[PDB]
Amino acid sequence: QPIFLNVLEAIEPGVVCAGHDNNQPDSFAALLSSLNELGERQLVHVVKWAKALPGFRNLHVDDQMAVIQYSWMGLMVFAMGWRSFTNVNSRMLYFAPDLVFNEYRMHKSRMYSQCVRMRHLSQEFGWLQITPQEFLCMKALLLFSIIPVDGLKNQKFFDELRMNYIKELDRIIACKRKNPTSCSRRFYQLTKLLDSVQPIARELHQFTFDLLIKSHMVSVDFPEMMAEIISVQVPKILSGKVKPIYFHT
Amino acid sequence: SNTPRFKEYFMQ
Ligand SMILES: C[C@]12CCC(=O)C[C@@H]1CC[C@@H]1[C@@H]2CC[C@]2(C)[C@@H](O)CC[C@@H]12
Repeated sequence: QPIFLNVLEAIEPGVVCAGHDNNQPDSFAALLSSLNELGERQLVHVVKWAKALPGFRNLHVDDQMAVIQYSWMGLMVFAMGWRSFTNVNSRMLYFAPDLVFNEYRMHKSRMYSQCVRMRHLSQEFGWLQITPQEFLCMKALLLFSIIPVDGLKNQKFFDELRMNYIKELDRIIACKRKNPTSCSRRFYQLTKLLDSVQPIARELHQFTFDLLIKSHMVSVDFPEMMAEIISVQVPKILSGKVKPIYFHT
Repeated sequence: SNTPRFKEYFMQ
């Protein structure tokens, strides 16, 4: 049935502005402070979106908060890549309507290499001809793609939920495909794409952590929730206590 | 909680 997709389309977050003053110079401090503010603003929408996902409330409340705190980077990068693909044909990084990165900003932000990887991800939506439905299901699955090595409060409930979202992705593929071999090829492609998000998120996790530690010395502002989650949960990822769930080796 | 701000917003 279209119920699952009806829900995902219904809860998809709308446009979010960074509040960036485009009249000011493209300095490291200004660009990163605006990216951080955008992060806080998007985090609010990720929370509301997540709480409205089918079966999400079945997870222990502490696990609900944990998975959002571990996966927000990947979720936001994936969504930004989609915005960039649909808006500027992946030509530039469309973080927000008021915060679009060109080559100069990529350099000034001091994360040019990471921006290059994000652009590559954005382009994949075009090369693979990802449909809005495939994008929506893949994004939902990203929320359930990173957990503690020791497990969650109620790991069994999480494993069941994750399995159901993989099932939904399989269904969206089999929707317009009679041949099973073509379905297998598509599923391989989509899982490969999903895996590719993790190394990018990891580089950004490292970058934002190092930035938070020296933020006072570089005049970069971090909103309250961002500073909280980056100092408490991000280090768990960087130290290996929390790891992404990869489909492929 | 180590993330009191996030938790407060989430719990609302
Ligand atoms: C998630 C955000 C903001 C939301 C988005 O569109 C993707 C983008 C990816 C880079 C992140 C940024 C939030 C702030 C961060 C984490 C900076 O501190 C360094 C990397 C930035």
